[PDB]
Amino acid sequence: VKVNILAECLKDLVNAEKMGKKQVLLRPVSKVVLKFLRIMQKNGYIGEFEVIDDHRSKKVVVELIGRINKCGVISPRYDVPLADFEKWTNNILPSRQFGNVVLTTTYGILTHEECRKRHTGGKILGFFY
Amino acid sequence: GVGKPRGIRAGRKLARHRKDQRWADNDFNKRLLGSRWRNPFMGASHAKGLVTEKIGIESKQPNSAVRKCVRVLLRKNSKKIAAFVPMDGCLNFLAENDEVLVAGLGRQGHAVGDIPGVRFKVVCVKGISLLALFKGKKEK
Amino acid sequence: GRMQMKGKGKGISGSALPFKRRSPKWLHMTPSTVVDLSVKLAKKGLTPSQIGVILRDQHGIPQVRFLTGQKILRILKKNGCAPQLPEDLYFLIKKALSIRKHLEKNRKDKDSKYRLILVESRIHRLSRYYKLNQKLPPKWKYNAQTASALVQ
RNA sequence: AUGGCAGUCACGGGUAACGGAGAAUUAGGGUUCGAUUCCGGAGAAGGAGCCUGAGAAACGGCUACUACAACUACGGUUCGGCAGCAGGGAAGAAAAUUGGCCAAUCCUAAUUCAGGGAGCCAGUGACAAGAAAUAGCAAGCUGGGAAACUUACGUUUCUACGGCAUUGAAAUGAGAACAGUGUAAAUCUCUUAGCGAGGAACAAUUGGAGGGCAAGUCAUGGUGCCAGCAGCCGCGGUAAUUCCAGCUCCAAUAGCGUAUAUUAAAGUUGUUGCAGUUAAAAAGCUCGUAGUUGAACUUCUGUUCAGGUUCAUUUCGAUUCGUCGUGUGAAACUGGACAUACGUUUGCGUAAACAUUUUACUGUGAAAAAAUUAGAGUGUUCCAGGCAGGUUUUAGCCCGAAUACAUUAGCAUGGAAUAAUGGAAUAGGACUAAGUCCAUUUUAUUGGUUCUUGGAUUUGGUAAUGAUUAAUAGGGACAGUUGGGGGCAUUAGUAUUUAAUAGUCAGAGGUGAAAUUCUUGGAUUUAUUAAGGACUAACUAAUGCGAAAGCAUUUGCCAAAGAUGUUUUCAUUAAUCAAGAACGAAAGUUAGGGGAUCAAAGACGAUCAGAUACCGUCGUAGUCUUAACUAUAAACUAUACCGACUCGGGAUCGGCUGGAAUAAAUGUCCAGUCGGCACCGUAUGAGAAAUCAAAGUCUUUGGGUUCUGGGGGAAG
RNA sequence: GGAAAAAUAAGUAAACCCUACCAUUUGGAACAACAAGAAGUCGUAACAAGGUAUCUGUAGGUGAACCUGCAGAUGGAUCAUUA
Ligand SMILES: [Mg+2]
Ligand SMILES: [Mg+2]
Ligand SMILES: [Mg+2]
Ligand SMILES: [Mg+2]
Ligand SMILES: [Mg+2]
Ligand SMILES: [Mg+2]
Ligand SMILES: [Mg+2]
Ligand SMILES: [Mg+2]
Ligand SMILES: [Mg+2]
Ligand SMILES: [Mg+2]
Ligand SMILES: [Mg+2]
Ligand SMILES: [Mg+2]
Ligand SMILES: [Mg+2]
Ligand SMILES: [Mg+2]
Ligand SMILES: [Mg+2]
Ligand SMILES: [Mg+2]
Ligand SMILES: [Mg+2]
Ligand SMILES: [Mg+2]
Ligand SMILES: [Mg+2]
Ligand SMILES: [Mg+2]
Ligand SMILES: [Mg+2]
Ligand SMILES: [Mg+2]
Ligand SMILES: [Mg+2]
Ligand SMILES: [Mg+2]
Ligand SMILES: [Mg+2]
Ligand SMILES: [Mg+2]
Ligand SMILES: [Mg+2]
Ligand SMILES: [Mg+2]
Ligand SMILES: [Mg+2]
Ligand SMILES: [Mg+2]
Ligand SMILES: [Mg+2]
Ligand SMILES: [Mg+2]
Ligand SMILES: [Mg+2]
Ligand SMILES: [Mg+2]
Ligand SMILES: [Mg+2]
Repeated sequence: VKVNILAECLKDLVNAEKMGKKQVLLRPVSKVVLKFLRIMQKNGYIGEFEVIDDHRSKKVVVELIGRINKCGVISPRYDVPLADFEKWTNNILPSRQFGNVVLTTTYGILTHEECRKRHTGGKILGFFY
Repeated sequence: GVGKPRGIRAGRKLARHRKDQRWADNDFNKRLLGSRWRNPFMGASHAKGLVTEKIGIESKQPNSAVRKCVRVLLRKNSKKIAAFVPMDGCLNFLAENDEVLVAGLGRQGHAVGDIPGVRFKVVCVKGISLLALFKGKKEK
Repeated sequence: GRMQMKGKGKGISGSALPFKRRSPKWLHMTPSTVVDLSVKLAKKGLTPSQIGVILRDQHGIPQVRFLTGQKILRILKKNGCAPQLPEDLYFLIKKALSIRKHLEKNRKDKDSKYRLILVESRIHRLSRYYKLNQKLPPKWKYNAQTASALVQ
């Protein structure tokens, strides 16, 4: 039974980066998966990606180079007040020097950094480094 | 998988599950039901008692010697207790029916070394220390 | 995947809708004519599904909703011929009853007793749905004796 | 009247439980305590009951009882109630003086002046905390280092530093005192005269030298598995690195051992974060309610303006020990603006009203107890800490007593994501016009008409009238199949046992040998039949079906099932699962049947030292069957279920799709593919390994959900 | 008119009995273990094909381990023979 489409797509992704694969077919997909990809791409990890419209959910091909050391989802999507940021960046990320924890906020989906600059927080999605 | 719920409404099941499994941890168990209070010391650190018997106890294998001991009647409990008498010829500092101060052997309820099953040691005789007496600081 | 078969139930039976949503080019039937045929078939006491099959094999109508815009049941509803109890539940109860029938006579048949348990299980499980979604009267229950007189 | 509460744990137990403020530990998350300074609450030996008051169930008030304390001339009495202070007794392992004052702090009162075991002062005080002596500097003799020189040793220096049962005087507190400070007085401190240091004194201990664990490479003495050591491993039995001692050395050090509870160690309670094939651990198996968990779609986007905030630097500058200004572009914003585009309408960027379905969540803010804690300022001689201080401008002046934190729930307000929930599918739903009712503030008042307004209702008109896909999700329909799935009937087949009818004879059985057995009443043996219970051989396989247990003869009937095939239908209907249910080998139980084979018990033979065993001859219950119970197995892949994703290769069972050959088909072969059971290679994936294509995608630790384990025994 | 004793009715209700229980301790006739150790006794069940392969469920027997019946598991002493 499918729970958490972000989780499917993220794990399948990491797997293919790990196998040295040059691209990934990703199915099925959501807004959140595409915004997460738009985020990783904007941030330098994945490359160009293409969305495929089958009349239903969708498919997504992702050009990867190789950068991603890991990209995960956290489930459940916990509540992350601004106070708790320290915790999550220390627990999840490889080092202070890089890597992101992505969150949903009422201001939208953000690098935890974008959250300090937007001064908000509260819903954790996943991470990549 | 992991056989363990992850979900944000899962809180009580998680915490209850621990409140259960916690019982398999021994120190928790022994703590939680009074176990301490029922032991011959009644939870206490030391105890005073009377000496019923001076008794030799043959050591566990592979050691041979005669461990000098005493059976004491604890004044608080009126329980009978088998206690070891430390160092050398200290069994002599003891007379039958004295007041005696007794403590654990350091395993908290269990016997140490070659003395089988004996969980306690002698500390004071009448009022004085076995140490004080041994080194001959005071006299009985 | 297949419901209530744990361990190995899991496989894919076919249907795959083509990409073109527009009705096919070779098809000359007006949506109205289609609604006529489908209602004739309906009044003859057919199932929305059985109607679908008939239209597809015999009549060269691949997907009725891509022609009309209305799915088959909705058409039946508007045009007033309605299958009072949903075809869905209808068959499940027909079945549970055929099992009742065979089982009253062979009382030593254990597999069929277990199969019955499964089918009734599904029936209740469907009842809840059709009830919360207002497709079934709120006090409606499946019992042996109640459902046996229930149009099945 | 028949309700109220309960798996979202009621009700009831337990607490060596008064609740907080807080305390000990703490990478983070936690764990464990809070009798005890502050705030609540409760009680005055136990219960109850009162008086009087503004306030009391008071208890340093009364009445009674239960249990006690003090007097008694015995008849009576008590201003009899330590969980106030001090002090006794008792209990215990465990805790101080029957002291001095109202000077300070505050309280009470007819009150400036009186009272106060509140409080303060002193005593006891290795609870606990802070600072800190137990010796310092040289000489001379040296160890050593180092250079240089000297070719081999001598000399000269000592940014090394050491060492002296030797010499030298200086330095100073512990001690002890005149005085002065301080006090209600007394003590102590602080300041200080006269005094107070050369060696067993003005002398530190408590634990240790095998490992963990710092320290013996004592040819040390004693003891010889004794006495004893040892948290654990172990040491000791005549050469002890472990006992008893001596020397030396080590570790903490005015402290240091030991016992017990608790904290880290513990990823050995795991949310972060553990394990469950074989180390303890997946429930025999399905259904399923609570619970937990849930597929994708909706103002995407582009263009322009401004404000900062960042960035970069072949733009520069100014000055300076680095900021500032400025470029220019580049970002993510934030906010305007137009684009079918986060709203009307009104009064002066801000209010309201209207409209926007609710919330979780998140950002602010209000409300917030001090002491704590974090922390600014400040030299209590440092420091613990305190809340003070700093200055000759002195009938003064300067400056402080911050700030953060204050979790949950209430409150206020900003919010676009995410998550839940909503809205128009029997629609007068929405807007608008025109009617009908029911109310209706104002028009100083009641009455009719009206007006407004605000509800309901009828009908025309306007609008794009209103139903997202259709999950390689799930349910259902249907079509050709497939199966040792199930239930009824049927039906065969030899076989064992027995009988009949024929034959023939002396031995059959059984064993390692044998003996019990059977045999002339003719066994074993042979032929033909028949009876009666079981059982389905061979084909039979790393093949099939069933939820598991389990299921194998023919045919007929009855209901059921997967996979495949679908340009069929429904449209989230699903996953897992405490409750609660259906099954569930064998053995066993109850009531009837049946009884051929085997066959627990039993009877015997043999074997053996003994066999109450393995072997043999018998044989009951059982084995089979109806109705019922029973619920268990190494019920085993010792491997939970749903879902993704990660290698390669043939083959196999069931569908389907093409293609090819023939003797033209329910058969072959070939190539696809979906689903099964597996196998063979291989992993730069996993593991303690055996091994594992899952037992992989795990410290780079989180897809969903039940269950189980926490050293061994005791003990299922 | 005020008012003490004494009485009165209903209530608050301490204490003491009887019935039936719960909690925390505790006395106790009679039963009565378990773990550890080794130079006691009888035999040798298990480890090797432990000399009858073990082991699970069950049932019966029985100085003692154990033995036997039925169904099961290799954790087996077999990953394996149609002609
Ligand atoms: Mg422990
Ligand atoms: Mg200790
Ligand atoms: Mg030992
Ligand atoms: Mg000493
Ligand atoms: Mg599937
Ligand atoms: Mg507490
Ligand atoms: Mg108080
Ligand atoms: Mg209050
Ligand atoms: Mg007192
Ligand atoms: Mg006074
Ligand atoms: Mg004092
Ligand atoms: Mg101190
Ligand atoms: Mg003086
Ligand atoms: Mg001296
Ligand atoms: Mg010692
Ligand atoms: Mg020696
Ligand atoms: Mg020594
Ligand atoms: Mg085992
Ligand atoms: Mg969703
Ligand atoms: Mg607009
Ligand atoms: Mg026959
Ligand atoms: Mg027969
Ligand atoms: Mg077959
Ligand atoms: Mg019978
Ligand atoms: Mg013989
Ligand atoms: Mg026989
Ligand atoms: Mg073909
Ligand atoms: Mg592991
Ligand atoms: Mg490896
Ligand atoms: Mg393999
Ligand atoms: Mg994990
Ligand atoms: Mg009683
Ligand atoms: Mg024993
Ligand atoms: Mg023995
Ligand atoms: Mg038995």
